[PDB]
Parts: sequence; C-alpha cells; structure tokens
Amino acid sequence: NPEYKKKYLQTIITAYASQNPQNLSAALKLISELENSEEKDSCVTYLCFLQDVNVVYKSALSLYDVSLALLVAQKSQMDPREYLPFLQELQDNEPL
Amino acid sequence: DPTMPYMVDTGDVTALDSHEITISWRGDCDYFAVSSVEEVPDEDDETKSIKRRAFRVFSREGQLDSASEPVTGMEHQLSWKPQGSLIASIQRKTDLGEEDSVDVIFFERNGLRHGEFDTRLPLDEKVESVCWNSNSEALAVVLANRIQLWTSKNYHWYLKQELYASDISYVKWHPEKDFTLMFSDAGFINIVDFAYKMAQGPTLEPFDNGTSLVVDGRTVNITPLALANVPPPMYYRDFETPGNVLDVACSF
Amino acid sequence: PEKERFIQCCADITLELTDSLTSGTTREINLNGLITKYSKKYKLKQQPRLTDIINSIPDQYKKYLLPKLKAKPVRTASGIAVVAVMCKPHRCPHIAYTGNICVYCPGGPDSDFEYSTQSYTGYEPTSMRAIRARYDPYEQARGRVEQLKQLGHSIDKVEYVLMGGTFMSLPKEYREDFIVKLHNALSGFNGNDIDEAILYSQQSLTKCVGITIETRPDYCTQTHLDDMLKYGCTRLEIGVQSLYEDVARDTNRGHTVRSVCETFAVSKDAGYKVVSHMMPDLPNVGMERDIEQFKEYFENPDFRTDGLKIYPTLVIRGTGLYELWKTGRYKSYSANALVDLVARILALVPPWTRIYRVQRDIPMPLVTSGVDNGNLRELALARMKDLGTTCRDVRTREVGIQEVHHKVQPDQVELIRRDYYANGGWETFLSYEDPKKDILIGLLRLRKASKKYTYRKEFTSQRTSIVRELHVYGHQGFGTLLMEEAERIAKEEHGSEKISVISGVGVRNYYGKLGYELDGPYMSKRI
Amino acid sequence: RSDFDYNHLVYETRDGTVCQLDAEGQLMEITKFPQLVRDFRVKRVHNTSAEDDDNWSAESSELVAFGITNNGKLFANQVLLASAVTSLEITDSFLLFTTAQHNLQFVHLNSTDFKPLPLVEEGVEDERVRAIERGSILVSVIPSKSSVVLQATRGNLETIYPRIMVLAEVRKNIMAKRYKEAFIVCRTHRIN
Amino acid sequence: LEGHEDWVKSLAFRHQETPGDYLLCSGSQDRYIRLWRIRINDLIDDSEEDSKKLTLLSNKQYKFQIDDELRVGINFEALIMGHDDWISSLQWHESRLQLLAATADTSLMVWEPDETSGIWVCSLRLGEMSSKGASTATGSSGGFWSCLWFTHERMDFFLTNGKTGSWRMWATKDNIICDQRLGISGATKDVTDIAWS
Ligand SMILES: C[C@H]1O[C@@H](n2cnc3c(N)ncnc32)[C@H](O)[C@@H]1O
Ligand code: SF4
Repeated sequence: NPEYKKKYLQTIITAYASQNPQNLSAALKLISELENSEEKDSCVTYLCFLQDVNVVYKSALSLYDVSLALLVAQKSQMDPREYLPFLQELQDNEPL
Repeated sequence: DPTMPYMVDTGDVTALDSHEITISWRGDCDYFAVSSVEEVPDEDDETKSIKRRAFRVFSREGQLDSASEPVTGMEHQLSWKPQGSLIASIQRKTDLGEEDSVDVIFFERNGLRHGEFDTRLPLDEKVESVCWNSNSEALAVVLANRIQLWTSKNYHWYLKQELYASDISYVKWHPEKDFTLMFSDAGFINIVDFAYKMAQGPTLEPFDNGTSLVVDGRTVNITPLALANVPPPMYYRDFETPGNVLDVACSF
Repeated sequence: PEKERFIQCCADITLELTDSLTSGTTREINLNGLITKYSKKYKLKQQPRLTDIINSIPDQYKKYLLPKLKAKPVRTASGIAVVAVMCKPHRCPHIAYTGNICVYCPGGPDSDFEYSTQSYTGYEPTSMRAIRARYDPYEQARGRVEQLKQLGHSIDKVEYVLMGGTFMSLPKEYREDFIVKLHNALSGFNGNDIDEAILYSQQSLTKCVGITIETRPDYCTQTHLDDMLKYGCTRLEIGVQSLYEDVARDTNRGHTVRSVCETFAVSKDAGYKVVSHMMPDLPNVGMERDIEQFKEYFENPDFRTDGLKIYPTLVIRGTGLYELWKTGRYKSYSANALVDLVARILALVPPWTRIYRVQRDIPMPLVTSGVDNGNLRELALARMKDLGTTCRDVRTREVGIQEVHHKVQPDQVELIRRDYYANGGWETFLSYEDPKKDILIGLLRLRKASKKYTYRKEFTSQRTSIVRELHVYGHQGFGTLLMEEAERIAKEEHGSEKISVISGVGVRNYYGKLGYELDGPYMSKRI
Repeated sequence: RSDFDYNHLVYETRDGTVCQLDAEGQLMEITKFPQLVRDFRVKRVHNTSAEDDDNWSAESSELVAFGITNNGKLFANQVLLASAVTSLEITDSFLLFTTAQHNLQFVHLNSTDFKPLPLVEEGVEDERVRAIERGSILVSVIPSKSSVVLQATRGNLETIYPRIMVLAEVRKNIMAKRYKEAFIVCRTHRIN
Repeated sequence: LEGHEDWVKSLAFRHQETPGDYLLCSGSQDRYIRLWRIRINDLIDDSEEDSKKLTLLSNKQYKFQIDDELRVGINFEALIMGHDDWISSLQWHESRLQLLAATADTSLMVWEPDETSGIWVCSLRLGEMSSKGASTATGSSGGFWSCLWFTHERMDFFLTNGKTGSWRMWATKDNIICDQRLGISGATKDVTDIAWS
C-alpha cells in the first residue's frame, strides 16, 4: 500500500533491522529512496539509535552511496578527519 | 508562655463504680494487674484526701512493678489484652457537657494512658466488666442485659456484634480456641461461637462490583471496590440504622 | 623521574583506549597492568586509579566514553546524586522556651565541638566538606558536584539535602540566600532573587530534581510550608523519635506527638512526602516498648509515613546523655539484642515505606556506648534470613542494589497497587514489581486531597489528587504507564477534576511533555 | 448465604450438611462435609474440554459446595484439595484461596469431578499460584476489571492483577478480534 | 547558531578591522568556546555546490537578509577546548587577534590563533597560584568573575574580580613576562565596626 509506505516507514525499518539476517540493505535503500531531507534524517537517527552506528555506516557504504554515508558518519563519533577525506575521495571518482 | 510539660489533672472516681478489687493475668502470665479503689492524701489540697480508682502491675513473684496514671473517672473494669500490652479499662468522663461518654481506655505496663475508643453506649449505662479474646483480636464488653463485640483493623474500633440477653452474670472466652464465648443468662449456660465473614456483594461477572459492606454497629458502610477502592478506615457512602446492626447483605 | 612517567603513561593509555574504542573494541588486561608495564620501569610507587585515568580523557571523548564504565541505574543512569550540604551552626529553636537542648543531640554550637552544626560531630565527611567551604552553600555545592564529576559519574539529576540542625529556624533573608545560592551553583545563573533563580534552574542542565529540608514538627506550619514550597523543597524529614509522650517529655523534645501527627497530615496534604526519624533505645523505653511503638507506627493509620530513618540511640561525650549515662541511670542495649530488635522491626515494614537509613554514621572512636559496628543492616538482614522472614523495604527491593549485590535480574514485571489510609487521606501506591522475586521496578504514590486538612489555594478551589512522588529505577516506558494509570485513578477512582504533581524545580519540564501546565509550585493538569 | 447466581439460597446445618432453598420454598440436601465448615460457597459448576461432546455444549452440570473450617481445609464435596487455607472466593470460572503459605492459589471451575490438587513446591512459577504478602486475606474479586482485592494483616488494602485473569481476558479478546482493546489492556499490565 | 551543548554564559563580537568580515565568540557552561565567522555580502565565500564538496552539518552556514539585500553568511569557525570549568567572562583585544577567557576555576587565560595550523592554543595562563576565590585551601571551581583587558604603552593589564571583593592586576610586557601589580579591596557584605589603632 502506498499510504503505509508514506506513513509507516519506521515500522518497515524496524522490521528490516529486526530479522536475524539483518536486511539493512533494503532499509537504507528505502530510506534514501525517500524524496525528502527532513524525515530521511529522522529515520537515519532512529536507525542509529536502534542499530549500531558502525554496522549501519558500513552498510551505507555497501549500498553505494556517499551522501547517506556522510549523513550517518555524523552519528558514529569517529573523528571527521578520519572519514571526511575518505568520503571526498569516494565522491570525486568514477562509478567503478 | 509556651511550655512543654502538661498540667496535672488529678483523677477521681465515678458513681456507678463497683467497690470490689479485680485481678487480671496477661497472656504470657508474667505480670498481673490489680485494680482497687483507693484514697490518697494528695499534695493537691492535702486537707482532704481524694478517693478514686487506681491500679498496680505486679510481677509473677508478687513484686510490685508499676503504678497507674491518675485518670478522672476509672471504674472497676480492667482486663489485660493477651498480647501483653494495653491493659483495657473503662471511664465515665463526666466533668463537662458533651464530653460525657463512657469510653474504653487503654494503658501500658507503665500505667501511662495510650489510646482509647468511644463506646457508643448511653451515659447512664451500667457496664459490668470487659474482656479480651484468646488471640487478642476481639474485645467483649458486658452490661446488665447486653454484650458487645469489638475489633480493630486500623485502630478504628468497630462494633461488630451485640448479643442481647436477659440477665448476665459472667462472660468467659474459650482459651484454646478464640471466637467462642460463654455466659450465664438468667441461670442458663449459653455458648456462642463466631466466624469472620466477608459481606460480599455478587461476584457474578455481569454487573458485579465487589460491594463489600462493613458493619459498625449503628452504621453500615459500603465499598464498591470496582468503583472506588477506598481503604477500610474510610468508606464509600455509608448508611445508618436505628439500632445496632447484626449482619448485612446486598441485592443482586 | 618519580611521577612524570606516570602522567605520560596515563596519556598514552588514554590515547590508545580512545583509538581502540572509536571502532568498537574493548581492552584486554585491565589497563593498570598495561599501565605498569610502561610506567613502573623503575617501580617508583606510581599507583594509578580509575579516577586518575578518567580525569585524563579529552572533553570530546570524555563526555562520550565515561558512562561506558558504569551501569547501575541509580548510580549513573537514574543519576539522583545525593549531594548533601549544611547550614551555618546555630542553636535549635526549642532550647529557648524549655531551658535546655535535646538530651541526645551530640555536638552543636556549645558542645565540646566549636565548629560542627547541631546534631553533628564535625567528623562526618559532610562536616569536613562544609568547614573546608566554611559553611558557604555555593562552595559546598560546587565542590560536591565537581568531586562527583571527577569520580567519573555522569550526574545529571542532582538532589539536594540540607542537613544540620533545624534549617527552618533562621532569619528569612538568610534562608532565601541559601536556597538561591544552591540553585545558582547548580544552574550557573548568578542572580539573587528567588523567583528568578527558580525560573532559571527550571531550564537548567544538571536538574535540581528536588531538595530535602529536615526540620521540626512545630516549624512546619502553613506559612513555613508555603516558604519551603517556594524554595523548591520536595521531601520533608521530621524528627519524632518516639510515639510515647513521656519519652518526648523527658528528652526535652519540646513538641507533643499530637503536634507531630497534625504536621504530618497537613504536610502530606500540601503535596510533600515525609520521612520520619524513629529512635530506638530511647531512655525509659525498653525492648518491649521499642517493639510496641515500631509495630504501632505502621499500624496506626495516622502516622504511616512514606519514608523512615531508624537511628539507634548513641551516647556521646558532652551531650545531656553523658551526665545521665555516667551515673548509670541509663544503660544501652546489647549488640545481639539490638540486632534482633532491628530484624523484628524491619520484618514489619510495609511494601510502600522505604527505609532510607539505619544507625547513624557517627564514628566508632567517639561513641561512648551504643551500636558497636557500622554495618548494622548487614547483620539485621542476616538475622532476618536466620529467622525465616524477609524484608519488604523499597530500598531492599529496588532493582539497582540487586544488580550489583544480589546479582539478580528482573523478568516478571507486573502491576501492583496498594491502597491505604494515612494521615486522614486515601493514599494509593502504584508499582511495577516482580511478584516471584519481590523486586520493585517502578513506583508512584498518589493521594486524594482530604477536605479536612488541605489548604493550598490550588487545591481547595476544586477537587484534586496529588502525585506526591514518581520514581523509576530499572523497553523502559514505565513512568508513562504509571502516570496514565494514575490519571485513570484520579478521574474515576478519586473523582478529581485537576491532578497536580509536586516536583523538584529541575524536573518541571519532564511533565511538560506529559501535558501538564505549571500552576504555582506544582505541575498541574485538569481533567 | 445466597447462591453464586443469587437465583437460589443455601445454608449449612450444625450437622455439617449443606442444603438448598428456593423462592418457592423447596429444599434439597446439597451435600455433606467431614466437619461443619465456618465458611462456604456454592456453585453449579459445568465442564468443558478441548473438543466438547454433546455437539459442543457445556451443559454437564453439577452442584458443588466449597467449604472451610477452623482447622483450615477446603472441601469440594467431601474431598480435601488443600489444607490450612485462610480465605476463599469463588467467581465465574474461578476459585481463589490463600494457602497460608504466602501464595494465592487458583482453581478453574470447569471440572465436575474434583480431585486433590498438587502441592505448590518452592519456585513452581506457574499461572495457577501467585505469591502474596504474608498474612494477607483475600477480600473480593472483580472479573469485570480482572482485579483481586486483598487486605493485608496490618489493614491496608491491596489490588493485584494476577497473571491468569488478565491472560484469560487477553485470549477472549484475541478471539473477539479487537487487537487494540486487548493490546491496550495487556500493555497496561506490562505483558510480553 | 547551534553547536553548543549547554547554557551560553557569555559572548562578545570582535572589532570589524577588516570590513565585510569579523569574529564572534560564544563561551558555554560545558567548558567550550566557539568562534563564528561573520561574513557580509561579496565576502561570504560560499562553497560551489554544483560540484559536491561534502560539507559537514556542523559547518552549516546561516545566510539571512537584514532588510532584503545584505546577505550575511555567518559560519562557524573554531572550537576552543579545555577550560576545566565554566567561562564566566570573555573579551577580545583592542587590536591583536587574542581572546581572553576568564573562567570559574580560579584561572584566566589568553588564546591566539596558531601561526602554523590555523587553530587556537593557550598563549598565556594566570591564576595557578593556589587559591579558590572565597576560599584558599583547595582551588578548583570557585575563582574568577568578570575580566577587563586593556593595554597601556607596552603593558597588557588584566583586571579580575577575585570572588572576595578584591580586584587582581596582571601587567605583562609583550606576551610572557607577567607580574602582579597592586589592586584594590573592600568587603562584599555590610561593615560593622571600625576600630582605630
Ligand atoms: C538527625 C536525627 O538523629 C537524631 N539524633 C539525635 N541525637 C542522636 C544521636 N546521638 N544518635 C543518633 N541519632 C541522634 C535527631 O534527633 C534526628 O532524629
Ligand atoms: S532534638 Fe531536634 S531541635 Fe533538638 S537539637 Fe536535635 S535536631 Fe535540633
């Protein structure tokens, strides 16, 4: 149902993070798929509160996105000197 | 000038006093109380001595241990609660108007007054003695032609029962088993036995509310716990009676 | 050198631990061993501590790595850091209108001690902190909170205690100054006006979750209660020491028990929570009457206070009891006898009453005669186990001590509700508890404002139920559950149109998200 | 005392025999007891099982009287289910008694035949028993609120919501398919 | 502006010695100081966004219109660390880019930009002489109130409340050699008796 996806997104995120195989790929994919900058950040914060920030940031990398990765890396407590150059270098290169 | 100490207020004796000494054993039978009528040449107006009712507490070896507080209007009644505390007596309290009501009073082994409850008895009523249950849970007050049963869950002494007789001589409690009173009504040996009962309303699931009714002699208190879980020393919308209630029940 | 290698050892330990913990990895050998392998190259007495290494972490890393060493709820999670302060030494009020001071209070202004406040001996840690601060509230509060910060706690809810004599017997300007100073040392605001200080402390970080003011029954009239509610007081501590009027009379106590009971009623109807002091081994009492009064205390529906403090009578030099113990007129109990007495008393404590403390912590080398050891409750609980019965005290059933002492975890939480009658009012006591293991997870008292004794202009206007106390120790949506059930009770069970919670000024914002609006000194809500 | 459903009336004689009475005035000897009981209750209990017989019906009725005497022993038509009990209260589909071992004990009222119940050993941790403060006497039960109201010895009332009653409410609401009132009621009594 | 975690005790703008840009400092109760760069129009110096530069959220730039046209692009500039207690009073210098921070830990110090990495370090620190404001047995949280910082010919005078009603002076020549000059005193409460020798 489109309406359930519109509203009950956090339920789907909880479901994806709760199943033991930990389908975080689909969760982050749908989170980024949202066309917003307000709710998407809220859901990222919710996920980092729920699931460990380091694993979710690694999954964000594995999702092939840097903007989402940079958004998450602001919740990981790592020194920004230790990831900002990395994310910049990832950003200014070819897809492959 | 504000002060800590309390005024003296020497005691005295009543009119319907019985001038016989009385003796009570405490449950552990290590001290006993002896009550008498005595006159003292008190420092307060020593020209004429004052006659009153007093008592003393002695050990099992006959050794005198403690005196009693001088209370204005004690009577010949005296009984020791078998728990070992709160020697129970009765008092007229007949000095000032609207303060006149015969009340059962309590004492400690020191003979220092500690707590009481106002029997709802008429002022002029004659009270023969008082008694305590075997387990100290119920207190029986004996009069000319009626006996009263009292209990206490939260220091609010209820008047649970009133047995009506013709001519009462003496009243005793069964020692090994409580709630078994015996007495001599006009030359007849009468035995009565009691048992706690919850005056419950219907518990049938359709329209039930645990409408527990508690008797307080002239009062019948209600408590529909499903509506307002009022703790026992208060109650929810009690109702009254002309006399002394024996037992109550609730309609479906 | 001697100590420089210690500083640089702590430094490398901090940097390495931060580097390891950034990606989520623990240590291996409890760093002190690794500390020594480098710093004790010559073994020059360099002994670090956990506090020592904690005071080395950089701020950005400290505030985020510190709580990852402590997990007891009331310690660092609930974070009600009991921060006790003291007022200037002064003579307790009754001495003037009786002739002499209480016959058992050690120390004071005119005892062998020239420095300790009344009922204190100038040797408890609080006394040395007060003197090293010269009894100034600002230094007291700042130093205590800073010592707590240094020791690695992540304190966020400071709860103040104002110990020492009767604080309520001081000139009003002095008390206003004291309270404003406390709130200012907490929040950081540097004002002088009580209204502004409260308004600032309400938004403050490191919330002032309450404040306790031990006092006397006579000095708790309507006006005094209004004063203390202006200050922000949330729990009262009242001296009783005896239900027998003769003992109070012979101890130069100066207040009748009836006065104590009336004060209890009016204060509990003012929304406060009262904790009473109950002295055993008072003169002319004996074990029989000791047990009698402690058994009546919870049986008379007039006292039945929510807290308690059992303080066995200790005789100390210089008091009014030394000139009576030396003559042999009064002899103390026996060690085994008193342990047994405490066991039997604790056996009767109802589930709602919390035993805040046992025998005073006045040092052994100073007490002439009384309690021998300093671990009375330990032996009391051992003797309780020996007798078979067990304790129902809140503090002996709350989660926090169990997780570190009993090492037992809760898994059968259930809703329990007591409903008793105390001080002329109907008091409900909600809790989420563990029936099988008798572990209390959350609690909330509640009272129906009695018509006879209530006086606040907020309460007499319309029927009101007061949420006198809400406490959650060990998902975790309990305060919400308790508050909702209390709302339901006050709407149906009580028939009260407006339910208001008394709250420490620090926590007034928490009830904001619950829909409460600030009325006077209470957080109220109509229904 | 009156019947459980109040449509009848019951009484007990000094012999120990419990008999009935109706509005018309017709009696019938309900039962007899090993000794006269100082308190009692009456119920025409029915029976049910997983797959009910007689085309899914619970009309297998039997009149029973649960009694208690001074010694402390509960009798369900001359059998001893438990000893030293303090107080009891029956209700629709339940019998409650306080075993003086500091525990409240449930007996479902869906068995015409009564047989002695197992002893409650230490740490049973079952939906039948429920731990209770020492000296507590049961006072009332409100199934419409699923609340058992006891009164401890010192005299302070105490409402508990024992596991089995709220659980039965939860089940009967799950069949009723609300999923919200059941969920609300259960989450209030923090369930699993 | 966001980036603080606690109350903001004091703040102070700096002199616009370069038109179009200057510095604003805000010191909190959390022992942090934050420097914000105010840039007026034509000097705002945004980041070219069509090519992704990957800016952090804490480096968010607040742009606003005063009337409709003075676009101000206030951006965070620096994080000053380690004051050990609150920042009771902070104040710039007349000319030099030095920031004076007076803290409540009986200490007062002076930061300046690093000539090497473009960050800020402790240029100077005073108040290490054992004292605690209204007490003196142990220091640590309970010293210095408001501070004044003014230069005579070659003398950077620091003036500070001593939590005891007495002022404290420190005169230093260039940046290092600092010595105490005479201050004043006086009671903070009422004065009762005046006994002549
Ligand atoms: C602070 C609490 O301790 C009581 N108190 C007074 N004197 C003593 C003593 N010597 N030992 C213990 N408690 C005491 C006070 O009366 C108050 O109840
Ligand atoms: S008994 Fe009370 S009033 Fe007297 S000194 Fe002790 S605390 Fe003060």
